[PDB]
Amino acid sequence: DQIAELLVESPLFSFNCAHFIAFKGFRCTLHGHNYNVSLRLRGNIQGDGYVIDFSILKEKVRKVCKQLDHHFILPMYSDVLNIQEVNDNFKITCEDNSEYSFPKRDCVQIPIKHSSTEEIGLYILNQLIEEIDLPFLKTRSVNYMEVTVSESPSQKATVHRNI
Amino acid sequence: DQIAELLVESPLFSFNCAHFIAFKGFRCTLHGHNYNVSLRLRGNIQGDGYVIDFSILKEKVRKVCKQLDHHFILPMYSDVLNIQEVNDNFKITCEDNSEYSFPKRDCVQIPIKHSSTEEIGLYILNQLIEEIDLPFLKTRSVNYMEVTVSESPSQKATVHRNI
Amino acid sequence: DQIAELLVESPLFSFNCAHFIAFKGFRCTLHGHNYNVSLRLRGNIQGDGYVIDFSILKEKVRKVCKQLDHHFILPMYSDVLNIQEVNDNFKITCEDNSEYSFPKRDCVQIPIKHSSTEEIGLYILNQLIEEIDLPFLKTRSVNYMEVTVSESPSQKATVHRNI
Amino acid sequence: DQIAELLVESPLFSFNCAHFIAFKGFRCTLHGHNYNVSLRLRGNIQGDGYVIDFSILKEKVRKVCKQLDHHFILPMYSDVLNIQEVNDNFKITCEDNSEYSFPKRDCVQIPIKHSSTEEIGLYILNQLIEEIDLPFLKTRSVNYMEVTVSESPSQKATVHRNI
Amino acid sequence: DQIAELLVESPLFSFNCAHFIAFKGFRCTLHGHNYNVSLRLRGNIQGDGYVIDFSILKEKVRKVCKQLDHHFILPMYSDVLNIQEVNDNFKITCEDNSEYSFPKRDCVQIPIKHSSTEEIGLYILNQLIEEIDLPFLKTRSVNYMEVTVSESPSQKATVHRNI
Amino acid sequence: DQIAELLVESPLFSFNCAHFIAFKGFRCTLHGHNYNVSLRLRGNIQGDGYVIDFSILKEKVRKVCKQLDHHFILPMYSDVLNIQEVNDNFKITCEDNSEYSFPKRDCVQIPIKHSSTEEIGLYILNQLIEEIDLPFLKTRSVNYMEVTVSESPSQKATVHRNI
Ligand SMILES: Nc1nc2nccnc2c(=O)[nH]1
Ligand SMILES: Nc1nc2nccnc2c(=O)[nH]1
Ligand SMILES: Nc1nc2nccnc2c(=O)[nH]1
Ligand SMILES: Nc1nc2nccnc2c(=O)[nH]1
Ligand SMILES: Nc1nc2nccnc2c(=O)[nH]1
Ligand SMILES: Nc1nc2nccnc2c(=O)[nH]1
Ligand SMILES: [Zn+2]
Ligand SMILES: [Zn+2]
Ligand SMILES: [Zn+2]
Ligand SMILES: [Zn+2]
Ligand SMILES: [Zn+2]
Ligand SMILES: [Zn+2]
Repeated sequence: DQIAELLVESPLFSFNCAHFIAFKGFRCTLHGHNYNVSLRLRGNIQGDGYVIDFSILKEKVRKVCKQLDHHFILPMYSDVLNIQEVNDNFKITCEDNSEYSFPKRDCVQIPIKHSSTEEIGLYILNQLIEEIDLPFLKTRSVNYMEVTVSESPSQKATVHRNI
Repeated sequence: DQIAELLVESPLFSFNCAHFIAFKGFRCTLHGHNYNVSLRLRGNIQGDGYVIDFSILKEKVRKVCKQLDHHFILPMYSDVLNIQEVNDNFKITCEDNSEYSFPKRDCVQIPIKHSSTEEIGLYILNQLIEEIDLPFLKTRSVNYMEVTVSESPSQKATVHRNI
Repeated sequence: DQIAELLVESPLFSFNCAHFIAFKGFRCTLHGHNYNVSLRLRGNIQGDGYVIDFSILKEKVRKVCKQLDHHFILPMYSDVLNIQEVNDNFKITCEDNSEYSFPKRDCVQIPIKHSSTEEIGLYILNQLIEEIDLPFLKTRSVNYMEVTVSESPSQKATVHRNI
Repeated sequence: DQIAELLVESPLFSFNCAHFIAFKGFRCTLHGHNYNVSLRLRGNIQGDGYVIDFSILKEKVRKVCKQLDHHFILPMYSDVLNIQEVNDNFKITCEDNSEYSFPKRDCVQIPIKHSSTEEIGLYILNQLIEEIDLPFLKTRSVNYMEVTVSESPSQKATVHRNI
Repeated sequence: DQIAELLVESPLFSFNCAHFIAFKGFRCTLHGHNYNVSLRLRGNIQGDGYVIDFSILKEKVRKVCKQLDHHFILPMYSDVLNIQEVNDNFKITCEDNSEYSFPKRDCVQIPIKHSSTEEIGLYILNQLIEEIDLPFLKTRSVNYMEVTVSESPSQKATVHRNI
Repeated sequence: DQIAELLVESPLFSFNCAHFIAFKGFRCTLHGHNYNVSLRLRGNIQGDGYVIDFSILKEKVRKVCKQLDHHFILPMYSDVLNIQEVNDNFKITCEDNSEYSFPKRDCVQIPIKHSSTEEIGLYILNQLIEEIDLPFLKTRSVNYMEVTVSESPSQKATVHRNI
């Protein structure tokens, strides 16, 4: 067989989100980004001439991005935020006693500790593998999946999993 | 004399901000963008060989961007937001009764009606002309100033003023 | 009022097509391109804070592109091609007696003389104005529409209409 | 010694071709692309200060691209196309009985099964190594050659060989 | 008739040159740039379907660039440089008594006062019109020629002539 | 733990320098480039949610670039240049007896043999590790550092060190 590595990357694989960084002894102000996601994978070229169809990769990256897009990204497991449910809002209180409140529907609660590029990348990697489907990946011989997330064109984090 | 048109554009001329769109009968969710600003100008080439030094354009675009960067962009003159001062926060209430609250220091209050690309462009154009200095522009023979603001690589608004 | 100029441009505004150039005393070989379309317009900023919503521009550029995408572009009005209907194919004969045949369904017949970037740009401009809708443009105060078509990143043609 | 990895990539390393995808139970329509080729290699920095001269890499990528450019890409080993020689044309018949005919001189017959990005990448990799010359590569200490082919900016396949 | 505007722009339209800025009361250090040139023109679409063939524009931009490429750019008409011919070198003395010497063959003497982007743009515009040929432009109905020169991706000057 | 790989890359990580290539039996003319530097690193995501803060990477890449920027790059260890100190200049004599002279302050003397992209990359890699600080990198768990240097957008060299 012949190994090939596929890359899909596009201005469409975007989610335009608000967030703020907080960790021990530090809190940044609320702001936002046009995050962008690329996906790279490795498998053998199949009898149909593809490792896996690009169209499916594009469909599923778009799907995951679309869930995050146009929301405030809210970590679930942060040790430095107090996240309160107040009526139909999340009220967030930082260690410096700064306070924020957002409609719950404007927020996407993600099982991460920090809304950093790195942790968001790991989350997306796990979601992309679920959406494309792990058994389906293995039928295509895919053995490696890698996600790059950029928070702006100049700063990216890349994570992978051997499958 | 010889007319020349200068363009300065860069990933540095950025402000990474949160905002949300609201106008009559419409409210989007809180989200964010890596806004980018380019500046174009026209004047005659001076005896020193420049219309105006690129370094000054870069310094001042960076300065204006830096004031907006890492904040929630809050319009001052919106007819569809109720903006309340609560302790050290701005509490914002929309026509659909959605409610937000942010530390005032996380917000940049801008004399616009909507945090649209177009209105933000007009605001930046006016600020850039103040920062570079209008009399200084006229000493360099500059007669045209134009700002492009992008909210993402695929959507830009451009405004100008004849001076 | 305040004039603003909007630009929408994206790798999505694409149509990946085959074509070949033929004009008097010249015929190139069959080949293809990832054509890309940008749209620029001018109007006044409306009470909602937009000249016109970017989402509608993106929707309609995508629509026009999608009709052309994945087809052979066939001119209707060429003076140097003999275009024959043979069963469910178009058979095309050039002045040098070169012959081609394609399934009609693989072809998009366009009311142009040459599949040049310039003529394709004029065709798209006319189609985009129909799709977005001319009366709707005038309600938004749009007075200028301009299309750029690229046949590769290094060669573009731009056409406009005052409306 | 010191390992270095060289990358050459450029809008010039292009071939603007028509093709169509066909494999069992599937046929797309005729269309085209601005394919782009990048080359990456690894060797030790030589006493002249280069792993290998960039100019030679650029010359040979251009050469291989130029053979494919402005042609229909025709696979030789497809199990789902019937490729007939008719006078000075290739007549191609698909499993759904769709029929195409092209002048042979407009076609480039390539020893692949599918005109997919992956198979085209393997073909180019093999050709680039022949053109630059394998013994010449080994005199420069090059031990790794890798080709990326893009069919559009958003979809790429990458193949390599250890030499 | 139909007006169209053509743009050609490419990483190939490059000249990698050394220069330094000097004007009254100012001298920068010797350094260099990958200058890039784009050309924009306006004419009517001709009976062959082109305003003018892109290939000719590309050929001639490459030609002009190639004359400047890999040289020190030496102004002829500077009021602040003393340019001496010493054996087979140019010895250049600045107002601060700084001194440089280069082989004449490493230098390209250009009829400008300052090696600024603006003056280099005017020079290239004049050369491009000579190379493509003014009478030939008028046979194609071209009435406007415009050159953009960038000294780096973030700083460009644009000059034009109505013809 | 979770491995992540960070990339920082930007038009700001630039140094606009003059240089010329000389090695045995070869000398190019004086010219220049907008060199660009990217940095890639690998470590584990720390309890603060970062492998290492992007801001520190950006600060230090800028610092190293800034030392080289706006100078002639002068190798220290070339076997084919005769480098003489003459008053406040370096006079450089090549094997073909070509002669150059530059103010010492316009030159940056770098401990390399050739001003090639590869050797400049190794030098920058070593400097970046010193500037960010090796012990500080190891506190962040960083185990891999990699620098890419481009002399123009189309030609790059990449070097790394396991730490
Ligand atoms: N490593 C890293 N650094 C950062 N610095 C500032 C903002 N975000 C980030 C981020 O998400 N990751
Ligand atoms: N015209 C325009 N349209 C938009 N659509 C969605 C979000 N923002 C915008 C915006 O800022 N301007
Ligand atoms: N002006 C122009 N020139 C061209 N040259 C070659 C191929 N296509 C074209 C084209 O579409 N337009
Ligand atoms: N993997 C892969 N997928 C594709 N999907 C559509 C068209 N071409 C392709 C192609 O060439 N490769
Ligand atoms: N306007 C202008 N400004 C500059 N600043 C620094 C270096 N070059 C330039 C230049 O060429 N033009
Ligand atoms: N490999 C390599 N080749 C080159 N060719 C020309 C100029 N510089 C270079 C260079 O710096 N590296
Ligand atoms: Zn952020
Ligand atoms: Zn928005
Ligand atoms: Zn073509
Ligand atoms: Zn295709
Ligand atoms: Zn310079
Ligand atoms: Zn060089």
